[PDB]
Amino acid sequence: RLGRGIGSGLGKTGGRGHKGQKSRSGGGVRRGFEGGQMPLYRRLPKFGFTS
RNA sequence: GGUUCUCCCCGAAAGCUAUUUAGGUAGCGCCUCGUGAAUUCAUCUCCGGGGGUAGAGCACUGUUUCGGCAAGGGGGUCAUC
Ligand SMILES: [Mg+2]
Ligand SMILES: [Mg+2]
Ligand SMILES: [Mg+2]
Ligand SMILES: [Mg+2]
Ligand SMILES: [Mg+2]
Ligand SMILES: [Mg+2]
Ligand SMILES: [Mg+2]
Ligand SMILES: [Mg+2]
Ligand SMILES: [Mg+2]
Ligand SMILES: [Mg+2]
Repeated sequence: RLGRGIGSGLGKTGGRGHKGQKSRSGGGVRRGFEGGQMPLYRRLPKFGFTS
């Protein structure tokens, strides 16, 4: 139970750190986001087919 | 901007790389928890290594002063077939 006082050890920030995307309500990047670069599953080429 | 009860144990970072990136983020570095593993790791002594820094030096690359020797160059006087 985060954000329930100093003694709990998870108060006033809820374990989210300080003013990042993870600290915003509904914040955070999608799966595979690499900071702006095209992710590895897009740097690498497709191969093969499904039989 | 704010995030509400208590105690105990451990305990950071403000670095690297990349980004329409530079008050964001991802991986790594650093933290915690769990599970494994070796006289694994750290320190010292001794031994075996590659350095080319500090310093020094002026053979080399350059730079710099004085003296000696001295072509050569410039100026003047004659001659300038
Ligand atoms: Mg805490
Ligand atoms: Mg944060
Ligand atoms: Mg805040
Ligand atoms: Mg402590
Ligand atoms: Mg780009
Ligand atoms: Mg930044
Ligand atoms: Mg900040
Ligand atoms: Mg920003
Ligand atoms: Mg040197
Ligand atoms: Mg030196």
